[PDB]
Amino acid sequence: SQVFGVARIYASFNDTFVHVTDLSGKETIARVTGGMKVKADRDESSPYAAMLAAQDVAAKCKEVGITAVHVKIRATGGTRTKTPGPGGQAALRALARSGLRIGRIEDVTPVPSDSTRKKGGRRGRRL
Amino acid sequence: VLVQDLLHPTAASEARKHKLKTLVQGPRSYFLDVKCPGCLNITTVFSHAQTAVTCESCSTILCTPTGGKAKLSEGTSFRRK
Amino acid sequence: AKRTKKVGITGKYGVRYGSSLRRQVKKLEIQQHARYDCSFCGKKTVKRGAAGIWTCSCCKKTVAGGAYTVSTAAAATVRSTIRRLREMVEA
Amino acid sequence: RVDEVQGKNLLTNFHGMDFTTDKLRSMVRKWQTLIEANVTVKTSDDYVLRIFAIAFTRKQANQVKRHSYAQSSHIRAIRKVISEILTKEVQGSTLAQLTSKLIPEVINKEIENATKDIFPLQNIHVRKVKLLKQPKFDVGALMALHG
Amino acid sequence: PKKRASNGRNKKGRGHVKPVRCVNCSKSIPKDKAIKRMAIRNIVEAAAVRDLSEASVYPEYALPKTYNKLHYCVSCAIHARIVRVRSREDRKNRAPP
Amino acid sequence: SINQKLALVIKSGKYTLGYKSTVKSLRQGKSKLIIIAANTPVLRKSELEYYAMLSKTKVYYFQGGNNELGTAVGKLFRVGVVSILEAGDSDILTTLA
Amino acid sequence: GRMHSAGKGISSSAIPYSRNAPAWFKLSSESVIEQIVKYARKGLTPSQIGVLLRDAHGVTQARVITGNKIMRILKSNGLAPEIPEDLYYLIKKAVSVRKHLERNRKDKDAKFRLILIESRIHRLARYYRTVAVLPPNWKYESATASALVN
Amino acid sequence: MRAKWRKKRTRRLKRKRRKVRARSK
Amino acid sequence: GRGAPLAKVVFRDPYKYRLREEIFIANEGVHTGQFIYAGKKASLNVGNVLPLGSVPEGTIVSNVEEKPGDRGALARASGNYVIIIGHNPDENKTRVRLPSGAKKVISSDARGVIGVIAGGGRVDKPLLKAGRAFHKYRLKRNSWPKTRGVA
RNA sequence: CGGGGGCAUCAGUAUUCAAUUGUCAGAGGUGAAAUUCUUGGAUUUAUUGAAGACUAACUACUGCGAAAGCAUUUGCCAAGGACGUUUUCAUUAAUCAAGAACGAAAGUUAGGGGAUCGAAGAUGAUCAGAUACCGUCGUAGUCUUAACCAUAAACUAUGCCGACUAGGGAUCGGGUGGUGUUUUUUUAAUGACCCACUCGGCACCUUACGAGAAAUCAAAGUCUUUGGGUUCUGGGGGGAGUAU
Repeated sequence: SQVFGVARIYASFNDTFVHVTDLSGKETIARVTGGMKVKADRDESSPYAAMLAAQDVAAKCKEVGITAVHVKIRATGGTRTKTPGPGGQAALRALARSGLRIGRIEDVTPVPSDSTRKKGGRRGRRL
Repeated sequence: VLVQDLLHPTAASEARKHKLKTLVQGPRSYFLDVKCPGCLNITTVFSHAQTAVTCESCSTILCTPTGGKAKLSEGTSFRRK
Repeated sequence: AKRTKKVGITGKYGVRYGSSLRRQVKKLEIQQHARYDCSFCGKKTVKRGAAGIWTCSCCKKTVAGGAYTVSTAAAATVRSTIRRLREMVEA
Repeated sequence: RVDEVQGKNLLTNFHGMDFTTDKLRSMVRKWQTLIEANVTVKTSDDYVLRIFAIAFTRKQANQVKRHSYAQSSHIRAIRKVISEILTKEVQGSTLAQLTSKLIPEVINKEIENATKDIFPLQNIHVRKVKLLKQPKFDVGALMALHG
Repeated sequence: PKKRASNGRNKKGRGHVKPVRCVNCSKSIPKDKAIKRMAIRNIVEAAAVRDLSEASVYPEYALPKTYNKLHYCVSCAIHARIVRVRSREDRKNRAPP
Repeated sequence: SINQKLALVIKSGKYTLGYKSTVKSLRQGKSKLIIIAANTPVLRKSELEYYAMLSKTKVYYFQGGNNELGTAVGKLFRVGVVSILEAGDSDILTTLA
Repeated sequence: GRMHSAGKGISSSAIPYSRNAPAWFKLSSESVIEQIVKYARKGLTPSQIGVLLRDAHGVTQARVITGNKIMRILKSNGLAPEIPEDLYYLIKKAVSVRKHLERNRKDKDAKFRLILIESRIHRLARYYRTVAVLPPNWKYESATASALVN
Repeated sequence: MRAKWRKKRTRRLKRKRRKVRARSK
Repeated sequence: GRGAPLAKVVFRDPYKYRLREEIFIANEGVHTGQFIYAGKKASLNVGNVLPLGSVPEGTIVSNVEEKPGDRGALARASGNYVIIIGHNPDENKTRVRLPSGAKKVISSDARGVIGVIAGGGRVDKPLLKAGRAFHKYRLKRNSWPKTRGVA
């Protein structure tokens, strides 16, 4: 009844990327990130900017022809936080309130079998 | 406690202690005579044998060694003597 | 007696050439002038004749090898690589 | 992966299986032993593929003590059994039949029916299978799976 | 003098434990010393679940979760998490809440 | 082990070491068993297998060179083949050896 | 205990009280001495002989049924070895670790263990020299030991 | 001052007094 | 003039009753009296010269041809070797890694002898003398005493 | 039985780079910024590849090792403790000047490797200044092979061996017992578990008889009611681990 995409929300700290793609993952529609909706450089990660970005992404997705979406929330991962940023929740809700349909949500943070040295020194990023 | 007979300890308190830590030390192991029902004669196997003791005429098995007591190999008949 | 303290074979160079240069020579001139075990007859008779050439006295087999030792560290792991790679073929 | 396209109808073939990370992550609970075993192996038609497995020890339902770890030779025994079962079930006929094994998950049943004489071993899965060599394109063998 | 019988933490019988990194500041702290808490939370917060389960085919479908184990250092766990500072007699307790 | 079995034949049996005494005991039908070292030349090993099959003698191959075959017979020289003339009370004849 | 470890393990045989009889015991001292000699022909140390008499026949201690321990029965019948059994097995262990260490020179653990084994050997050899079951200036040398074992 | 920075300073003193005394051997 | 040893290898002429002696570069490990198997269907032993299409990836060969038939071009000084890192079986080619680290795709019918070339580790010994550099370049060419151009 | 050691092998994502793809204005980074990268489409997405390092979760008041230390698979090689033991020898032992093996990290010498982080260095801010913290880039180093070095808050700031003294329940390894549970094939059999005991470990909890200047301590007790054996060290603070 629908036609699906995959939503690929990557909400770190310092930013939130929405961008939906085709079900293949190759062809992307509707990229808009979270720091394109504010220019204050601290509120790039804030959930209001994530709501505005997800609203624009849902507008372009509803225009192109994608009426349902398969979200994959992501954090930075690797040797980074492996915790999603503040704008990952709101963007998800702002992707579901808009009129886009939601299926099969999961979490795709890249997590090592642990690996290369984490940045910050041995005494740490102390300040 | 504070008064007890350390020279005549109860047998239930002595059957549980380590074989070196009883009043006079003595082994908790034994011997046993085994006959395999194919042959006729009996042989005297230690309880903690450590070797594959085979029967005298038909050399097959009577006990395979283990961590502690030997395991008699399921077709046997044994008497502790 | 013990004739020299640390120069060993390189005391033929005397006082010249720099001590760290006579130390690297002493590491290899001990190796190239030593007798090694023959693989074939099991005797300790293999002596170098020229760089990379190692001849055994009795059974007279000449084996090619490293310039200062019979088997270099590189070519030993090569022989066990090709040993490993060959048994992936017959299996 | 998408193999052949016939006029607004792009046909595919099996390219791999993997768990979702919430399922794989919820099984790794503390106070028990995790067991991993993988085999890199060929099939009937030459799909060379690495197929994984996971297992976890559990409590017997009369067990009082907190954890029930294995004993590190039970782990080696279970890994041996798992690998032998996997390299038995692969080099049967090809990944058509291997996916028709993986969908009803008969492999887990064989694992728990063989390792139960070693250790209790809850929550057994196959957890991944990844392709690392495809034999050839073979369009007829492809369209045998598209009626 | 000694402030704890188990000095930093939980190394009796080893000599060396391999260190992990703090998740906040990346200070390298030993794995037994660190401070370790498993965060187990949904990918949706308690307000969003209604509007999300409205907005789904496959009715409510999982409520799928998120799991990660956070290792803090002694500094950054005191600075936020598990701190207050316990009295000398309340220090010896080990029940979580 | 096999080296335990050889150590009893040296001390309680009859044997000959070396090549020229071994093929003599093949020619007399006096050999029971010959143990050839690993690093023997292949031509010497080929005739020692040929001298055995003319006498229906069993050949055992040692798992080591001539330096460590002479060790197992308890001697400070290197032997290339040892020929068991007489099993004593040892059991090399009745084992896989 | 454990002169070369830190273990305090008490695991030993608790010899019974009675210095006589198995009165469930069969055939007398001549036959078990004959069995001892027969096993000692086969290249068995007195430890292995005593094990094999204990489990296969029922022979509790050879010092109980026969008159002496098994080394006197071996030695009085012309069968006792050139070096005693425990020194022999220690030298055997040192030979095996030295073969491993010529194979695996990168192993420092085998180096430390070999020093412990040879330091055990020298204490046993000093004892056996003092009690004079070994000749004086008998010296365990690490080169000829591989033949001295076999 | 911190005892290992007096220790490092002392090693810098000894490295100087080994140098000035080497000029007059 | 060369650091590596050379090996006279005699072969039987397939078309005439005579013997043909070729002069290979001695790979490390070969000994006089060894049988050397040259050809397509030969075995992966040290000393046997095989085409590169018939060896697995990771095989360490030396004296490897560039064009199939030019009788030995690459990895040919002492100690050196190439690594077959991969095959492209269609348009049949083989990616190898040269001793300078430069990767090179060459034909899968080009041959090479398994193993590394003997005499290796030669340049780890200092010459120590102008006499040893004299006698080194005495049998190669004429460029020993090269006065600096600034003087 | 164990993450004890050595050598080979195998795997896993991640990181970094590269190849092609897709789409379009930012992306990083922070307390906040700036340097930086961005129609040369950066960031983001998908497919594939290479490289080196690491071995997450499981992972604990849990294991092994003389300590340093040791966590993917498999094979080989030798080793080890505990337990079991009606096996053997029969004082062979305990502790140790001198002497010897091993000894984190950093460092040094010569190859290899060089992904990541990163002393130095260069930069952007901060600041009164900032030769710092925070941001970016990055050399030696990190990794390995052969050889040095011989130090750490190398800590349990508690020598080693032996004996005795107190109550408890957990746990790891071994063993013994049970007309106990589980796995059905039909009863079995093994494994896992349960109960009781037992040695041997890493520990813990409550008391205090006892000790202590106290904190605290089942040893730091069995000491003015002072003696089990033995080794090393100290004698107000500096000067000073300095000079020679």
